[PDB]
Amino acid sequence: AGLPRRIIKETQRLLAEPVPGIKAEPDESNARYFHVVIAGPQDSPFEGGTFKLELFLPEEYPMAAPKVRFMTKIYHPNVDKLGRICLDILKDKWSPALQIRTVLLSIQALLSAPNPDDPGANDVAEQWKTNEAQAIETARAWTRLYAMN
Amino acid sequence: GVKVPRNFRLLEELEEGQKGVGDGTVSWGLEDDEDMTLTRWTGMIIGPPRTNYENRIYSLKVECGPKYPEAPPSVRFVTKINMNGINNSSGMVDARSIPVLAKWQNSYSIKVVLQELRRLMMSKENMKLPQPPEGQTYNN
Repeated sequence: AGLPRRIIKETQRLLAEPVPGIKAEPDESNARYFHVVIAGPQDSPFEGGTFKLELFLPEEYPMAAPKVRFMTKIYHPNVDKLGRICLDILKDKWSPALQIRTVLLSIQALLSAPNPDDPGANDVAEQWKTNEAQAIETARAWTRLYAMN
Repeated sequence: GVKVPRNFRLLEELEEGQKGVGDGTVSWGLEDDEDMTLTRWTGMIIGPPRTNYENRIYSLKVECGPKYPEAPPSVRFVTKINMNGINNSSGMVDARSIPVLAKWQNSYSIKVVLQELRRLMMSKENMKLPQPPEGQTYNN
């Protein structure tokens, strides 16, 4: 009468075997909705910060990709002003074999190694491409401003 | 019965707003393009032909609270309008007087609210109301 085995499995394994640097907790009303916190990756301009993310498992999951969005403001060429994430596996390259765990560490990997050259990157990409040193300092500035509380 | 969480529903509405619907006589978008809470929206209604609202563009503010879309949004006109159910001094839309709001269902949306207000502009009791001068707006 409830959730598919896979979702039950992934949910319970999220809380039993947490990803390093990532907290992921169920919403109090919606069993397909999760509140995630990603630590800024070591040696990145986000290091020391913590970033809120939200994750939703659609009806058609795992045929359909999970929906994921940042809820902490972040300076990154592949995350827009509304927190939306440009990442292959969230759209074109999604396949059912991928777990939530894989998406989450991949997002972490994106923080660790931004792709300013991506066809879908925002206006922040231009800074990253041309004045990378300044852009990295600005990412660190925004980490101080928005991701330390 | 799988519920799409508020934030994800609003993202759907954002994309649909950008794509537009129907004949474009209503439209909506985020008031602040950096508002990650997706709370405050701008609504637009073209006044319908053969009413006193005709050839006027109405701007609205639509507030999607923490319980949206389980709960209806709050709505107010910025552009001044004389219409049943709209407070003629402040522009606020009285939910009890607008059926889509008074009888809100979680399948509804900003689009639906705007289309309903446009339909109600065509009602016998509204279509003949004398209007304030074009271009005037309420305070606050």
